[PDB]
Amino acid sequence: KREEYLKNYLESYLRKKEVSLTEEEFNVILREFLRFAYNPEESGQEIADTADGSKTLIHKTYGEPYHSQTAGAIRESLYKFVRPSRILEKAKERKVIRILDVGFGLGYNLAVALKHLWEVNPKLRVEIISFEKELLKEFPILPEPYREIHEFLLERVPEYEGERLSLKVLLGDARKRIKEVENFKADAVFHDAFSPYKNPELWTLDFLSLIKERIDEKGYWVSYSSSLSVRKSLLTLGFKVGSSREIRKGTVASLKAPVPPMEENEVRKLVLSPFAVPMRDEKLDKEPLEILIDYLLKVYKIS
Ligand SMILES: C[S@@+](CC[C@H](N)C(=O)[O-])C[C@H]1O[C@@H](n2cnc3c(N)ncnc32)[C@H](O)[C@@H]1O
Repeated sequence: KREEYLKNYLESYLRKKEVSLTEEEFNVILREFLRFAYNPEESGQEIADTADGSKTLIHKTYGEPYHSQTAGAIRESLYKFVRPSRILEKAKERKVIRILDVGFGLGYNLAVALKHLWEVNPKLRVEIISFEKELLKEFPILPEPYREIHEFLLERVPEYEGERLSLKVLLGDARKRIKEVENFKADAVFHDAFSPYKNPELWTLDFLSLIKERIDEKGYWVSYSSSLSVRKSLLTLGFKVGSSREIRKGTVASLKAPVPPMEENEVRKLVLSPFAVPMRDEKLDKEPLEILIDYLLKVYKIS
């Protein structure tokens, strides 16, 4: 049972950590940990419908869709990650576009981007590096008009070099694999992990920093997420942080390019909230549950 496992885990971690808290403090951390954590006992994926008619899977461990059912998967790729990134604009002028892709998933963002990028300029050479700890063998295929392009990408996984296209999806943990990427400054980072409470390793200040080294200054970092913790971390690293919407808003970041701007209530929350904390993996070797626990401890000023 998840509850049982999680409580043990927490109790166990606190002892290792040698933290001291009140009972009230303990109760509260546990209550939130139980509510925000994922399902470590589960694994596998389940097929599901999406509003725009594309398919997605639900990941049983994370308890989340690869893509938002409410938006539709193509629509999310397009409006949360492709457009806001601005690669399509850059494309007409440019001869190369580089994308850093965080979480290969079913390959939707990449496929959606490539269709547009190529429509805009057929001759563009595209460099993609992606990170995927759990590559799949069966993928739901995108409906037309993205089916051709999707299958084309899938054929080329995981390593491909071509006139137009360079692809590397590096299997394993991104935290490990990222250090290998050198001499790459991305035009776009598509940061598409499962949600931060769910998938904590990929949203720490520490990981984001590694991402930072790999982004062109005028490049854009995009995610569906508007997590306060994530935004606060981006600000810490020097990004300009902004919002994208197709109501739930996303985040757009750049070190030096312009970003659309958040809105008054967004700023307020960011200033006001207890939850506007970074999240922390300093060695980058931490267990995901742990990263979450550490966060709750900070948030609740047990620390
Ligand atoms: C939101 S999904 C991917 C959706 C995908 N971007 C798409 O466009 O179709 C999250 C992906 O991140 C991967 N992931 C989660 N944690 C990871 C880690 N530490 N390292 C690498 N990949 C991870 C998951 O296995 C999953 O493939």
